Amino acid sequence: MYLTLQEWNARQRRPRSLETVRRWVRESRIFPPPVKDGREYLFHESAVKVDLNR
Amino acid sequence: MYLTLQEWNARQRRPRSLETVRRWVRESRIFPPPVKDGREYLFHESAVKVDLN
Amino acid sequence: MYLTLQEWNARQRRPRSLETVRRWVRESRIFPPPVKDGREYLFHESAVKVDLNRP
DNA sequence: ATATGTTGTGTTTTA
DNA sequence: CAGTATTATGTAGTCTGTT
DNA sequence: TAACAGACTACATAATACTGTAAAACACAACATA
Repeated sequence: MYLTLQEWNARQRRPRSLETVRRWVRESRIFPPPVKDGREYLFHESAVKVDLNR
Repeated sequence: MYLTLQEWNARQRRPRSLETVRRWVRESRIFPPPVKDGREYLFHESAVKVDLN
Repeated sequence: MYLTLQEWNARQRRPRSLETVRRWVRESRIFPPPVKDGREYLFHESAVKVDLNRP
């Protein structure tokens, strides 16, 4: 199933501002990369911001 | 699901300065280890300070 | 079955206004394109909104 | 006899 | 965050063709 | 017919694109002392 940008952001470790999450998408930080259905982004529910630590 | 560094520090017996708690993370003295999320660390609620060796 | 516009629209991930969906049909964005039966459009069950540009 | 707190500089990420 | 700009969708009104 | 689907035309709104600014959170270093 697919989420809105809002719905996806609400379900993360820590939700950020929508404006930030959009910048993430513009910057190809999210995989799979969402697709703009009309005027709004759809994330697949499996979609994640990619990262680095341990 | 997690706590921020502040949120975690606030529930410890002795809260310390932010630097000190960061030092601990740097030196792997928190288990389980926190995950970095953007610009801040997120702790497991139950993470403890641990000194090995 | 073939679906009405309304029924088609209702099965999509993000249902829109009927007017929007009609604008799509006029622009050929639905594949396969709907047929015309009397007054109304009727859609293939697997019909999907597609993007006919290649940016 | 060392962990902690304070002050300062700089980078990255967020709002 | 605030601010300006871009574009698809949303809404509303009128009109056209069909049953 | 009266009712309805839809075509069209105009405008309003929402989600985003982009730019610019401030600051949060942290890494690192130096130093002070309880």
